[PDB]
Amino acid sequence: TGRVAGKVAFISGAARGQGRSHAVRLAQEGADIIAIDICGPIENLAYPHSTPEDLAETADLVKDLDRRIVTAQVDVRDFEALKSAVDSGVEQLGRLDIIVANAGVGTDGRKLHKIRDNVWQDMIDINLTGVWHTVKAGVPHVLSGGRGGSIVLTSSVGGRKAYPNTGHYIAAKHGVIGLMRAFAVELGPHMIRVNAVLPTQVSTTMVMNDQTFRLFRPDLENPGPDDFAPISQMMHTLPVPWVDASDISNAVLFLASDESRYVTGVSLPVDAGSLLK
Amino acid sequence: TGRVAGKVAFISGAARGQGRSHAVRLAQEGADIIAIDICGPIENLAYPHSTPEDLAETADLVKDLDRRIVTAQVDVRDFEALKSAVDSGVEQLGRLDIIVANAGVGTDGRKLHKIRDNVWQDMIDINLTGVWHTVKAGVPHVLSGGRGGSIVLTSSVGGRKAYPNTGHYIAAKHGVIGLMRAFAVELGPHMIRVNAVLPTQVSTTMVMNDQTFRLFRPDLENPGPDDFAPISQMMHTLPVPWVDASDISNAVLFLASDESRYVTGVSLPVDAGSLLK
Amino acid sequence: TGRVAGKVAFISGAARGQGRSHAVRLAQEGADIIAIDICGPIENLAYPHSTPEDLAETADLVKDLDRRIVTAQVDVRDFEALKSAVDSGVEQLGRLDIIVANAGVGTDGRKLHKIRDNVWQDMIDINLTGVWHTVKAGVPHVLSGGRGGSIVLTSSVGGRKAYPNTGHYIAAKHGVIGLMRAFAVELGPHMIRVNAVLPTQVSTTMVMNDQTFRLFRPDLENPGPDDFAPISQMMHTLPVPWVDASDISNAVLFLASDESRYVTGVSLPVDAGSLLK
Amino acid sequence: TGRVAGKVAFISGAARGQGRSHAVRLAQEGADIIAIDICGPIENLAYPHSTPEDLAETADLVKDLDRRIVTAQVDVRDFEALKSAVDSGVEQLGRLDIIVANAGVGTDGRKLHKIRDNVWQDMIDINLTGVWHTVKAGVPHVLSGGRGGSIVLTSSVGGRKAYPNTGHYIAAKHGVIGLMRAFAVELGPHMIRVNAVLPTQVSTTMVMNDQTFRLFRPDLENPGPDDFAPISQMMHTLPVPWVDASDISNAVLFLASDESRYVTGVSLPVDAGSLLK
Ligand SMILES: NC(=O)c1ccc[n+]([C@@H]2O[C@H](COP(=O)([O-])OP(=O)(O)OC[C@H]3O[C@@H](n4cnc5c(N)ncnc54)[C@H](O)[C@@H]3O)[C@@H](O)[C@H]2O)c1
Ligand SMILES: NC(=O)c1ccc[n+]([C@@H]2O[C@H](COP(=O)([O-])OP(=O)(O)OC[C@H]3O[C@@H](n4cnc5c(N)ncnc54)[C@H](O)[C@@H]3O)[C@@H](O)[C@H]2O)c1
Ligand SMILES: NC(=O)c1ccc[n+]([C@@H]2O[C@H](COP(=O)([O-])OP(=O)(O)OC[C@H]3O[C@@H](n4cnc5c(N)ncnc54)[C@H](O)[C@@H]3O)[C@@H](O)[C@H]2O)c1
Ligand SMILES: NC(=O)c1ccc[n+]([C@@H]2O[C@H](COP(=O)([O-])OP(=O)(O)OC[C@H]3O[C@@H](n4cnc5c(N)ncnc54)[C@H](O)[C@@H]3O)[C@@H](O)[C@H]2O)c1
Repeated sequence: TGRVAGKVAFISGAARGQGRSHAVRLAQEGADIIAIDICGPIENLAYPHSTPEDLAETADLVKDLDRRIVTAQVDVRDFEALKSAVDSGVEQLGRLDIIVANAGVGTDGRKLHKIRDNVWQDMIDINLTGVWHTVKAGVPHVLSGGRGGSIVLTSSVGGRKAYPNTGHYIAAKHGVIGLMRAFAVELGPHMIRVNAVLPTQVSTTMVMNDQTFRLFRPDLENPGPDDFAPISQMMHTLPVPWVDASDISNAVLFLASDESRYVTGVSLPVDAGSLLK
Repeated sequence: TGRVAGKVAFISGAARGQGRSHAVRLAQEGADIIAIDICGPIENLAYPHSTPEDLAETADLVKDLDRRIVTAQVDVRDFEALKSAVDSGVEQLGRLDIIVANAGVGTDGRKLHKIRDNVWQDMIDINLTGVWHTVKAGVPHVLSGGRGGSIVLTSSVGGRKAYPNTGHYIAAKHGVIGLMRAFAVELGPHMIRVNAVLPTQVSTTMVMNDQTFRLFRPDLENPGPDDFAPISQMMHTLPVPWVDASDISNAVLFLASDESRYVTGVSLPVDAGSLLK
Repeated sequence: TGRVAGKVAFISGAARGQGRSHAVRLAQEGADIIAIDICGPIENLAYPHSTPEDLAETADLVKDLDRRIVTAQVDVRDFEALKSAVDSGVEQLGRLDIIVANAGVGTDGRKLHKIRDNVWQDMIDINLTGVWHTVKAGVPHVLSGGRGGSIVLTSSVGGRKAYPNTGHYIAAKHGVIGLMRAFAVELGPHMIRVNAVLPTQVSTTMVMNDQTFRLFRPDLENPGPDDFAPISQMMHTLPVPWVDASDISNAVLFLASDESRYVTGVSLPVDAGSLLK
Repeated sequence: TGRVAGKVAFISGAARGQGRSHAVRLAQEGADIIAIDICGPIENLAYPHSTPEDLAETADLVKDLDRRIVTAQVDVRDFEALKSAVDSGVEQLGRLDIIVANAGVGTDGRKLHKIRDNVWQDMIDINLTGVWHTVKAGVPHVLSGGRGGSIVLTSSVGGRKAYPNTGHYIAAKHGVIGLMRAFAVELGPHMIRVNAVLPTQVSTTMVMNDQTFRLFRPDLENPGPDDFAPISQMMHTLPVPWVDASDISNAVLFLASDESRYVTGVSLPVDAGSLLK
């Protein structure tokens, strides 16, 4: 009945936001879940970090749908710990079909020639190398199951075009597109699809925070979401200021399900027409 | 509980193949249908043409789903007849929400500097100008309904890259991407999404014919589908020789439904990884 | 000594503007020229048309460089007359190495679903089919010379993205990109390169006219180039309001010369960063 | 009368190969040179590393052209040493106008989920982070000169599509496209252009080595260049097996000179039609 009935999905960054939304949506449609998140502070994070209670709440939501979920608190930069958590989760759930490499950060925001080395490096470590780590940890289990699979990497509008003062994020998200194409070419012969979703602004903590509001409305002292919306909406072709996590989850579900069985190598924007500008 | 419950979809080329599949798939998900097709011969067509009986069979399939359907025999090259058919269908069904500009041909197959003027022109007339005519005829009804909507143009892998001896088709299908982007920019402010699907080989009459087998297997005497499949599969990253009409319809359904409410301006390949080459 | 010494170049639209500039620039660098232009009125042209005296002035400029030039007044929509003029010019100059498909128009400017059929059709005939006609007329002579060659098609920023109210031009210029890729794939095995140049606004008659000024500054009564410049400059990443014909000619020269001997299939924007938006 | 008369160009990886060719080609056209190279071994390098004598030979070639050159042995991974070298070169030559971020490696060659963590990281360090370091070190001098300038990043065909067993290289080279676009957007307002060149196989040490021949011809015992060439040529639309360093330098010269004064944000393939496939 469900669009991914009988499948198992591994989701990074599942404590909250889009990753929690992917976990719930795929569980609604029949999938059991391996959910990991760092659940702690991140250097120079421009907004509140996630907590262990966040990930436990994702787990309760999935359990409420009478689906199984394995959670682990792990940093995608630690490959050996990430591999260990994935291995244990697949040992419990019995298979791995879907990988959603969703964990990521937004930090800092300077001119690209002024970004500091460690701020550049943390961005590359999480948003590019951490994506590679995530796919690398899960893919041996998709291969050994021998049933094909579907892998979704979260890039960004910033993986195809640049906005000022985000250049380390831009470079990482472009590199995610290259990871999607490389994995797609290499895993295609095993009927494993690899695609990317490219969101515009999404109404998560990564956007709905004081730092982001102030960068978009420097004219203001205490800018709020109402003041940020008109600027953000000017980036879009549809008259909306941002999309929701459920919009990204619906794209991930399409890509994860048999309804896209022959779709691979695709950059799918969920961007309200940002990339038409 | 259908994914396009309460909607009306206008579909060109609906007598058979992908267009028939789109009408049946959207009807399964709750939409009433306006279905048009030339139902008649086309100059230099490399395979059997459609019949009035084909479109009557599409109507029977949609009515078996307890949905309403208006059909019409009309050539997308004849804008006034097309507009009159769409106006009458909308008067009968009460609204228009979805347009799928699917009608098209494959003809001929020569070096681009050797294609005859009228063969080039018929291809541009049907596969590029006919698509514009189709959207132009439908969009006043979507606009006047005031509920937004979703428009899907059928391009091709050949809308993004070229294969030898199909250059008039390549040119037209690239133009269709242009139409998608222009319509998306102009109609976005009215919450009307415009996207394109880009199929690889699909198991329809346009591909499954003797002229195609020979354009792919000159070495053979009377090549059939089994001799064509290895060649067609070499164009793909996934090990399949072609996709099915239902694969295109699943992509069209995604783009037509509220699950893609903020997806616009997108070229969505359904191509088994062709564009990764 | 010259960067295209000993070569012959066929240039459409050479009466004025970019095409005249290509003729002079290639002649400066050693090439003899076949120059054609309609040299007369065009339906619904939004600015002054070219004259026979324009083309004679291009000829004098080329002759002043002690280069040979053949001119003909011919419409690129008339393939038989265009082929006849090209055949005669190659019979005189002895070879054909370079083709620049530069002739084009800007007309009208309505919402895409309101553009009239004949206005759409004239746009397609000149800017898409006329480009095909141009390449088709010249390419048998490049092939028969057996020395390779280089073919440049003038597309536009509008061949990769859409601006409102130009959708027939957008569709045609996208189709030019498809022509470039199709010809590139088919002619590559004969060492014939095929590329496109994609200009932003260029300071020619096609942009520097009252209609264009008024469309960009509706707030004004008599808007001039000084009022148009700030709006046009907002489309660019570099702080300039437009590029010059010589900027396009320098790109065409690079592509025409042995310095790009292995460059083929490329869309080269000369766009002040428009496509970064 | 040189095409970059009076300019200063800073070039990374200038000891040999394309970087040496860029220094010599820009010097031929009138530029003074700041040339840096590690001139030393690199972990897991699949071919001979460069030497201090290589870079001294680049200096001799540039001085034979009666141009000035400052050389330095520095690793692009070490930003402070890199910045110190560039600061000293600019103090000696008086200005900086052109930056060519050319230094890079090819290493290893495994399935992407089997590449070891440190092999991945060295590739990201050199081919992505090293490029950022190179532009970051040079651009304050271009900015403070107040004359605009031109920056060229060396990506690859692998910056736009993937080949099997090179996924860490693919990811890094895609990131380099991101860097080009971000730098172009941020530096455009200062009339500083930023573009990328995308080579196919080039006849340098990075390709002409025994490990590459075997990664292309497993069937052979000791494959040489003649057994590699047919395979490499099948990746191309033009019938050549590779391009030469001089072909890349001609593209770099175009992008560095005033003949491309309004070209920015462009990915310029020099690829014999690879990206047409
Ligand atoms: N939010 C946007 O506007 C936007 C736009 C483009 C792309 N994205 C991408 O969407 C994805 C999800 O972000 P979101 O909007 O859900 O934000 P979020 O901050 O609400 O969620 C991201 C989650 O990733 C986790 N995470 C971050 N670094 C991690 C690490 N090193 N190891 C493990 N877990 C880690 C975080 O703790 C957090 O729970 C990210 O890749 C982000 O770059 C977001
Ligand atoms: N079949 C493929 O491999 C392939 C690949 C890429 C794109 N496509 C595109 O998919 C779309 C559907 O084709 P299909 O595979 O269903 O083939 P098909 O020939 O079975 O269906 C196309 C339908 O379009 C109708 N049609 C053609 N010209 C018409 C006109 N002038 N006016 C009205 N109706 C007209 C035909 O009568 C036919 O019923 C077309 O745009 C085609 O170019 C197909
Ligand atoms: N000017 C711009 O801002 C801009 C932007 C993008 C693309 N372009 C393209 O640049 C090319 C040259 O335009 P321009 O800026 O030199 O303008 P222009 O009007 O000064 O020159 C174009 C020339 O093409 C000739 N021509 C037009 N239709 C013809 C036909 N049917 N047969 C023969 N000759 C014909 C015209 O008579 C004219 O002499 C065109 O393809 C145009 O679309 C221009
Ligand atoms: N050769 C090809 O086929 C090919 C294809 C695509 C891209 N490229 C790119 O072209 C560029 C030049 O490579 P090439 O073909 O001249 O090869 P090469 O190995 O002859 O030259 C590259 C030079 O970069 C220098 N270098 C490497 N790492 C460095 C570091 N950390 N710090 C300083 N210098 C360093 C090397 O010492 C060497 O002198 C590279 O970016 C490469 O990735 C080459």
